[PDB]
Amino acid sequence: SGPNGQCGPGWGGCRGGLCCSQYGYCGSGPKYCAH
Repeated sequence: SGPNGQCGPGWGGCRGGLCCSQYGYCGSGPKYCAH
C-alpha cells in the first residue's frame, strides 16, 4: 500500500484496523469500514 494508505488495484488492501475509504484511502471508523 502506498505511503498515503492507498488501497486497490496495484497498491493492496488496508491493515486489520484499517479499511478502504470511498476515496481509496485507508482509515479507521465505521465511516471507513462500513462502506
